[PDB]
Amino acid sequence: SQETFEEKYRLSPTLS
Amino acid sequence: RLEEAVNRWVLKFYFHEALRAFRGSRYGDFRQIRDIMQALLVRPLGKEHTVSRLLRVMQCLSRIEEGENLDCSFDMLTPLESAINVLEMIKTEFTLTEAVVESSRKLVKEAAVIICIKNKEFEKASKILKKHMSKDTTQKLRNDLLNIIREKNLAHPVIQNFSYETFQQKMLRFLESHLDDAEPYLLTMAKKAL
Repeated sequence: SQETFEEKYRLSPTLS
Repeated sequence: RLEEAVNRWVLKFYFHEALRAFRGSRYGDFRQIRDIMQALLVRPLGKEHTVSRLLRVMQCLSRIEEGENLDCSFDMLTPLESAINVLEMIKTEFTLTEAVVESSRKLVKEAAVIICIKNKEFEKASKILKKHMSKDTTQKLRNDLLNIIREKNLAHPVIQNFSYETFQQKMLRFLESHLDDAEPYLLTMAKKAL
C-alpha cells in the first residue's frame, strides 16, 4: 500500500 | 533509465564490499558501507526482483551485526528477533524448504536468548524464549535456558561457550550460499583501470 522500497528493505536500524 | 543501471551497479558493488568486510570480521567497515547502501534505497533501482535477493541477505546480516546492541531497533523487537523475521522472508522468497533454513533459524533464536542473558536482561530473554522457541527447539534446551534465567547463571556452559563471532560467520556462510557468483561490474572495471 504505502510501504516504501526503503521501508521494505531497511538496512540501517531505526533507533540506535 | 541510465540512473537505474548505475544505481544497481553501485548497490551491487557496495553489497560485495559489505560481505567482504563482514567475512573479514571488519564490522566497523561493514556498518559504514551499510549506511551507504541505506542511502541508495530511496533512488530508482529498477524492477524490484533484480535486487530483492541481495537486499534480503544484507538486511539479515545488518541485524546480526547489531545483534549484541540491545539499545538498537530495526522494528519499533531486539536486532536478532528482526533477523529471525528476515530469515522467514528469505525462506519464502528464495523458495527454500523449512529443513534448509532450520539449523540457521536455531542459531539465531539461541543467539537472541543468550545475548539477552549475557547483558542480564533476564525478562527480555524469557519473553524471547517464549515467543520464538515455544512453537519451535527441544524441551530440554528450553528448560536449560529457563533455569539459566531463573538462576541468572551466566557461568552455565551454554552461555560460557557461546561465541558471537562463530555465530555470525556461520550465518554469513549460510546466507552467501544462496547468492549468484557474478563479480560486480564496478569491481571488474576497477581492476581493468588500475
